[PDB]
Amino acid sequence: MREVISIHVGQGGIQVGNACWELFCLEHGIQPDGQMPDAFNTFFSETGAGKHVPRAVFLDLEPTVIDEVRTGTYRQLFHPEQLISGKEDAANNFARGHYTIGKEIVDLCLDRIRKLADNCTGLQGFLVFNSVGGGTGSGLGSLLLERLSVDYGKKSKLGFTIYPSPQVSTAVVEPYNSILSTHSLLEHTDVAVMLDNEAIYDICRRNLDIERPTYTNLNRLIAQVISSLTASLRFDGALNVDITEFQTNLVPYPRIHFMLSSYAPIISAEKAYHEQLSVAEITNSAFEPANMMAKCDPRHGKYMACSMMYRGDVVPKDVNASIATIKTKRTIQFVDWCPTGFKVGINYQPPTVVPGGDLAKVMRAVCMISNSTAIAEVFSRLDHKFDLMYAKRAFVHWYVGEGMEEGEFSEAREDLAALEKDYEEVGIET
Amino acid sequence: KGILPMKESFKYAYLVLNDLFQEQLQFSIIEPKSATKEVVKAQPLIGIT
Ligand SMILES: Nc1nc2c(ncn2[C@@H]2O[C@H](COP(=O)(O)OP(=O)(O)OP(=O)(O)O)[C@@H](O)[C@H]2O)c(=O)[nH]1
Ligand SMILES: [Mg+2]
Repeated sequence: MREVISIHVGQGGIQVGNACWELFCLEHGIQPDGQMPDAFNTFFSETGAGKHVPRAVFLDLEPTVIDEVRTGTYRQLFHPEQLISGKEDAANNFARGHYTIGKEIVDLCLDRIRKLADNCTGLQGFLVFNSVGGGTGSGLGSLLLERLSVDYGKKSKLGFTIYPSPQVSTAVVEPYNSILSTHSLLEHTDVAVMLDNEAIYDICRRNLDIERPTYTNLNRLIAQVISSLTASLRFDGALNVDITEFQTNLVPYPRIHFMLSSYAPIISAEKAYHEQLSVAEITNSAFEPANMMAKCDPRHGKYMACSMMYRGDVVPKDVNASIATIKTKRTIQFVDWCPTGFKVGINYQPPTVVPGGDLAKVMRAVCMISNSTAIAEVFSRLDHKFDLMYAKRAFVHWYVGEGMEEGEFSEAREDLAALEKDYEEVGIET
Repeated sequence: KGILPMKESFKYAYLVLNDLFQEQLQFSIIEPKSATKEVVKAQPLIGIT
């Protein structure tokens, strides 16, 4: 009687949704056709006899990815008319997907959301995935969040956004729409998790020893993180954690809800079994700055609160004996007004392996969600990138001619300045 | 600055000697002193946004 609905918008969102939906189907024993040859109820729904239907909706204005989905092996799984598709792409223009073509599509998506919500009885909250540096992704994510915040109100929404890397970039105009989308979801999303690609590339290179990774390898790690986060809702555990038990433990103030994640262990089968993978060493590896899932240095800032999930055969006393060691270290310092900052969850189900993938099978794993003061650097560098081109009003004509006003750029800049001032104000000791 | 405790007669003799060296040898026997002038320049208030 506990449910959650995941929203996938944009090319990156759909490509990570595919990645998480192989993993969930594999973890619950459901074949790609949707047929089994009481834990499924969190992500799926029973049709009365036979197949299961995911509680997910796919959105995009550009039809190529959806058409690829509707012809692959998973054509029989998803309901045919929840893969909403458009005709014309926003083409990396934020104003397009927020004012011009997204408005005519958003009504169908909201109707689908209502039709899925009326089925659930214990709706925990929503999940949303969107790559920020694109037109349709950021614009439609902003519009959907704004509609949901007023249609439903206090229901919790979680956002797994992928911000651009510090120096590596695929587009040339992504700072503009990244800043605008951050403006939009700052006052509209309860949790936002950092996911830039460069850090995960470094993780793959160093640990998985892959020298030529593709997007699928990144999306599989993201899917594993999602599964670790939501395992506690569908498996028995000695110390459970619910989604609604987050803003009471990781969010000191309503404005501050951007945090960065990490995962451990990450190791290949060729050298995994030569070492014992004790809980102490994995919880040490999880706190290593080089294993952050976002390219930010935690040594440059304080910690505010750490929520970290275990799964497997871990014993609570071993967890406490390792939290003490971390509190001992002099290179990791917490904020003054937080004496204890750890929330611990323990689950029994070990992580599942996907055949043909990178990760091996292990009995212990740890996933941490940590809120730290050091996150302000990404905001500062994105702001610096934005200012350089906004000084000469470059690329603005592509946005003014799509219905957006001239002054809309300035207030996003002011909100980022306010956020950066707030992060500095919080981190000073009393 | 008038800090050199020199008789005026020697001050004139030294200036005449300096002018002679500057005309004949293109060199000054007087050491150049720095004069700092405060100048007020306009800068745009480029908003550091
Ligand atoms: N992690 C990850 N990021 C991706 C992936 N695909 C695209 N991105 C990121 O998404 C950004 C651009 O947005 P996209 O998702 O590609 O395109 P979009 O969101 O659909 O927006 P449009 O261009 O209007 O179609 C790029 O800067 C990429 O970094 C992916 O498969 N995995
Ligand atoms: Mg696209």
